[PDB]
Amino acid sequence: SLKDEDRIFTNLYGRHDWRLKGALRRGDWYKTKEILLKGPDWILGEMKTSGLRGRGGAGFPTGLKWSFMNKPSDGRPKYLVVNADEGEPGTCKDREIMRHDPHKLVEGCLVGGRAMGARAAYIYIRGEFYNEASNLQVAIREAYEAGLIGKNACGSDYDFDVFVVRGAGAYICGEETALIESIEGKQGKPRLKPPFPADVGVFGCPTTVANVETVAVSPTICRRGGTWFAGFGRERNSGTKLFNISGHVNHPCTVEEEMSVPLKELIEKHAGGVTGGWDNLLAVIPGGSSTPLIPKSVCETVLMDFDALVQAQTGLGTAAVIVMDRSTDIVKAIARLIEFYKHESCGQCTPCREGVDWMNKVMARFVKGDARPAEIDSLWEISKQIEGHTICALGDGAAWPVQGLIRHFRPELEDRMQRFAQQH
Amino acid sequence: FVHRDTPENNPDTPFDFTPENYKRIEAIVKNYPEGHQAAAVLPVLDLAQRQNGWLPISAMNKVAEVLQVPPMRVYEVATFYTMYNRKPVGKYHIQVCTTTPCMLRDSDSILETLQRKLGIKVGETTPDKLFTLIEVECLGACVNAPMVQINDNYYEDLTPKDIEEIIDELKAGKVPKPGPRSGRFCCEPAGGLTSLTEPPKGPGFGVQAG
Amino acid sequence: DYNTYTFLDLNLDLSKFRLPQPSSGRESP
Amino acid sequence: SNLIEVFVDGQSVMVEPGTTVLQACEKVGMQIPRFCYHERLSVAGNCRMCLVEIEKAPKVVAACAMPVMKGWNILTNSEKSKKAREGVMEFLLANHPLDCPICDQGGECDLQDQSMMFGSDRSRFLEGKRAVEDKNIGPLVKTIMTRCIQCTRCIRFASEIAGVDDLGTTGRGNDMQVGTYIEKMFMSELSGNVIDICPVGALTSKPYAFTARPWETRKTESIDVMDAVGSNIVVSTRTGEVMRILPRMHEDINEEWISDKTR
Amino acid sequence: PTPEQYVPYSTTRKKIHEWVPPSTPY
Amino acid sequence: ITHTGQVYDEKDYRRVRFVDRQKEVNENFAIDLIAQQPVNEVEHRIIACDGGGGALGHPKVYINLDKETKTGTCGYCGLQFKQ
Amino acid sequence: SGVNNTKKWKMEFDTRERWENPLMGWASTADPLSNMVLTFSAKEDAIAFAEKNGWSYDVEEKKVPKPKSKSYGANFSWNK
Amino acid sequence: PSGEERCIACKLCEAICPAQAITIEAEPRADGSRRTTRYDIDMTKCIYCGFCQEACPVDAIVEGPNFEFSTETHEELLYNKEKLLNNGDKWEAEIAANIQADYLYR
Amino acid sequence: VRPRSDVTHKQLSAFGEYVAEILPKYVQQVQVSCLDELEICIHPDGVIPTLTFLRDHTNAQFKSLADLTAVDVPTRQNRFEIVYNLL
Ligand SMILES: Cc1cc2nc3c(=O)[nH]c(=O)nc-3n(C[C@H](O)[C@H](O)[C@H](O)COP(=O)(O)O)c2cc1C
Ligand code: SF4
Ligand code: SF4
Ligand code: SF4
Ligand code: SF4
Ligand code: SF4
Ligand code: FES
Ligand code: FES
Ligand SMILES: [Zn+2]
Repeated sequence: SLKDEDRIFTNLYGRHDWRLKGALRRGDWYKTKEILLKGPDWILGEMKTSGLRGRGGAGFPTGLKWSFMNKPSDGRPKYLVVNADEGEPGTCKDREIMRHDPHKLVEGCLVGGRAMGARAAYIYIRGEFYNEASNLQVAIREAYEAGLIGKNACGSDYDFDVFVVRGAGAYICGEETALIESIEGKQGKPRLKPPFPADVGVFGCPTTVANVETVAVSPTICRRGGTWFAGFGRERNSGTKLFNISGHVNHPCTVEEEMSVPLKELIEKHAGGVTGGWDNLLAVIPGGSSTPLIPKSVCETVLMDFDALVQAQTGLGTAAVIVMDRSTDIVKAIARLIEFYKHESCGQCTPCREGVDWMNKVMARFVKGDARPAEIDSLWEISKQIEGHTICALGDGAAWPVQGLIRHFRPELEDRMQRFAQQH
Repeated sequence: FVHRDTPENNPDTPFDFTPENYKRIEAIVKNYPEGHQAAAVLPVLDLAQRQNGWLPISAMNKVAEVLQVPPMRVYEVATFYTMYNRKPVGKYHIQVCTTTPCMLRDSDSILETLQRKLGIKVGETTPDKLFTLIEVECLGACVNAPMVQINDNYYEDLTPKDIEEIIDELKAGKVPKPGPRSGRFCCEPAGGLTSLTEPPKGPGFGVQAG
Repeated sequence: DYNTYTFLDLNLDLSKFRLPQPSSGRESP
Repeated sequence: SNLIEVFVDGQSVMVEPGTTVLQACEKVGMQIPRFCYHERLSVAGNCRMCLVEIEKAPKVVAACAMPVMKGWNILTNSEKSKKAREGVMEFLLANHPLDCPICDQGGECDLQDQSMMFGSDRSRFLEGKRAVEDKNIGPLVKTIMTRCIQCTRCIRFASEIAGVDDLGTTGRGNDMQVGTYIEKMFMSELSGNVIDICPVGALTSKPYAFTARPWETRKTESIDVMDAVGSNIVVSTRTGEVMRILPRMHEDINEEWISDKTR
Repeated sequence: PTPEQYVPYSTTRKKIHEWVPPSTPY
Repeated sequence: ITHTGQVYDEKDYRRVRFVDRQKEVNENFAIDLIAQQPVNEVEHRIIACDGGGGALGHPKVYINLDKETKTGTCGYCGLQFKQ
Repeated sequence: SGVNNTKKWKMEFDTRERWENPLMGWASTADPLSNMVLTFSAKEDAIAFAEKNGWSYDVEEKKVPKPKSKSYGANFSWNK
Repeated sequence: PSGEERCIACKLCEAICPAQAITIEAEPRADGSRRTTRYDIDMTKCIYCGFCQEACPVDAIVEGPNFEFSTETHEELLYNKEKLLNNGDKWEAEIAANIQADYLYR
Repeated sequence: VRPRSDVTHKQLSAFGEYVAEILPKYVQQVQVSCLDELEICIHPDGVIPTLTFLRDHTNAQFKSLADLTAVDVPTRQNRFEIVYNLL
């Protein structure tokens, strides 16, 4: 599977100094100058060969993504935006990187910029995490002191000035076009994609956005080479990823295990075991709230890699595993996720604004069982109207859990329908 | 989402960044790109919130003034984000995560415990003005599910008893242990861990040649 | 282990290590 | 040169670079249904009632927004782009308060017609509706804003055509209400245009509140005499007394806008 | 279930109002 | 006299009509009748107003009695609702 | 914002007296050709109708909206 | 029942009248509500189609049961709002019973 | 959806060509509408000839005149559109 010798993030769960001294001891900032000296090209070949997929909600080939803003500058400073907003529910994945191994992030940002000529990078850590940022800020201060970051980084002529931006409790801020607008200081509402972020981004200057995990692994991969990373996985879903297990399991934890490992093994080797026995598994949410839940019979068969999941009709996403024993009212579980999205969508687009509120009202009635059985496929149809028509992906995300509940748990919802009709 | 003139909250309410605060304000301005100040409205609005939790209409007017932006521009930012409070809040503003990870593991019970001790319903503030309870959504840190963020404290992995205990420390005395209250080391598996046992590999270990 | 003004003050300190930022070149967008 | 050749259903209307999907349809001769897009107002994409289906493409595109590319075929009357309108109109109408016999933009509604032409025959919103709180924007515009389809045309005009920059969106979710956060009247010339530019009858004219209904109004095209710009205007007369004066477009003089005085 | 003729008239008002000449002589 | 106070006047050339025949005017003018209607107190932020009787009423509208400052008035019944 | 009523040319006769009716206050008109608006597809054909019927005509050229360049990316420009 | 006249002057009863019989002009009553200053059904113009009964959203204008309203003078047949409202008050009890019997059908 | 019987659409189309070939001289346009109706259009001079062929032809006997009408398209140079419907 994965050996400690072969691990990208090697300071998880603390136990070690998050400061530069400890980070250096661990082996961070190694020949960083040489890396930059290798030249932006060399870094993207590394990432490309690495097959590092985006560790964010949706995995886009890192190499290509970074490559786009590798086109010649048109007189506007290129920029780096690192989304440190851990918005996805069930995902404490990133919080760990910054809190425990921040300096890795710092170097990653530097390596990141060299890859795309960003004078500076801005890290949008969610405002909720006030404590988390301070630590990161401290580490950054130290790196400037070391000369690691700032003018002539590591002596290399490259000049990089990293920043930390306060989030303000919005899941949508996380979106790529909306992170920018929050950075820009306007309301956090995703812009459209046709002018892509590379071409126009933060402050209308070439900009690129990466999940903090994506920025963090790039230096290790650069130093340790693309092949190493490439070997651990299969085809595209190739790489080491932090997988989180939260809910109805013996030991919730963020493992860090290698990718494409059997769902069972992941929750078996680590995570203790499904609380109450593997057979007490009403369903598994593989990528977090946005991805559709998969019921037990499908799960062990399938494993956690993006290709395998899309075959399964679900998304690897943030790889946040939320598990539901046979002791849970799923109709109400998914219902609160729709409540999670009505309290959160920006309302900029018509299909998400009214559609997500419409499903919330129907879902609440479904939990009570007040609604008739015919309404259940009605919500199917409302779901796909929202799925393909939304300006951003959150409407994409709201539709999928609804679709999953109807797809695998249609008989249970009908019974809740039946239960209320009987008592009158 | 509408503001109405009231003696307690009006442009009349006095607000001005402390000499120390104003200093902070500029620090924010240069962090952002030159010629760009508008981008700092949020960070600034946050320091107005740091100054005073209420952040009345008067405070937003000043923010727009200091940041020379259309006032509405600040009003829109304050309304969109839940982090900003446009109403006075209690001393603690206990925020309970009640979304799927936390729902699982009974966050509601924790809510019940909190409500009981505070003798107040969710979304209501104690007359003591030290406590204000709100059912907030995913606050991150799910591996530790039972959870209640208190002014960033982000207590974690809490059982109902711990919650009341925490309130006790806050109710009369110093703050409780910032962070989780369980045997698990951070987000290591609950009883110990089964990973990263090997000592950290040496700098340059298995470094790809050149 | 941090007071409300820990971050901003830290940021003020970070100024000793930052180049003069660039500008779009206009009085106000 | 600079003539992208794109097929609107096969018409190969060669357009200049940067032509938006909607603009190509206009040139070929069609008119993609649309709520948030005004020719002299910035593209916002809020409604997404204009979703069309470029050929051989997985998702439908936003007409007002996608710059048309080379080789595209903007299938407009496809089986998909109609489910992309039959399902949006489902949403705009769902939270809408049905007071069409109060809404004096009765026959002047770009939302009933588009419903009657690009919408569905019946409703499935068995759930409850929302309501916002009517406020005062001044003595000329009556904002019965429970009507608002959050199309952000006003916030644009009030910032782009007129430099008021006051009207703004407040909040998120299904209670985003586009009204002044504090109650400050929208006092500016060019103010009454908001009426004409809000396709919904949320905010309409207070003097011409309920004096008429548009089918009756006989419309005679004449000239503004209040000011020397000589703005073109249409005087709407019913049974021989003028009921309203609203702008008519003159590219050079008043391009779809008239002053608060001359209306 | 266990003189009065309706005279028709317009119920609207004056509409156009003319300018009263000033009763002050000049 | 009438609702909108139609007053063919002492000098009008039309008041001639009523001579020897009465005018049609209304007692229990409506203008004052709803004003005579008590304010429907409610618990919920928003309330409906079928007009009373569903199909035999007005197209149902939901009124926002959200501000005690103002009693919502359904544009159809003129009924004020007291939050 | 619909443009389906700005397509065909129409020729309309000049407006005439609309005095109030004394008994009921209804509008009353003595001009027969008032409500008549004939619709003609092209300017040339409408001019022909006026000439053979002997009515005086004063044609107004169609004025169509000028092409306007729009692009979502352009307003995102902080520069301008 | 409260006493507020049902008509809210949407004026589509005027729109669908085949004979042009109904003439409606309106203005906001001081209450702020919307009411018709003048509502004139010319019964001699009217061909009693019953579409107005159909069209009204609040169902303010109804086809009342009485058929015996023959009048000595032509002017009496022209009806303003006060005659129709008075006609409505006189026959409201039967009109309510009639609408009660036939509304399920409509 | 109306119960269209393609059987008709074809047979009437076929007659439309038949007539078009039989009287090339006066028939300008012939079309069977989607409403399953044929509307031969003839030059005004073909009024006598086209009718007579339809009234007295074994393969097309159109004995009675249902109606003679004239729509008036003012735009059209030839204002009237005399229409003769035959059974
Ligand atoms: C509603 C919404 C919320 C999102 N939240 C996050 C987030 O909290 N963190 C994140 O990295 N990406 C988030 N994303 C995805 C980002 O927009 C972007 O696609 C991703 O961060 C790209 O990172 P990668 O290229 O490293 O995969 C979100 C997307 C949507 C639609
Ligand atoms: S979907 Fe439409 S509404 Fe929901 S967030 Fe993305 S943009 Fe805002
Ligand atoms: S806007 Fe006024 S008219 Fe158009 S639909 Fe909504 S209510 Fe009926
Ligand atoms: S008010 Fe009219 S214009 Fe302004 S947003 Fe609501 S709908 Fe669009
Ligand atoms: S009668 Fe019914 S329809 Fe005619 S106006 Fe009054 S309300 Fe509208
Ligand atoms: S019945 Fe009602 S609709 Fe039919 S004519 Fe008389 S008035 Fe017009
Ligand atoms: S849902 Fe409460 S923190 Fe993950
Ligand atoms: S018009 Fe295309 S998005 Fe509103
Ligand atoms: Zn009512």
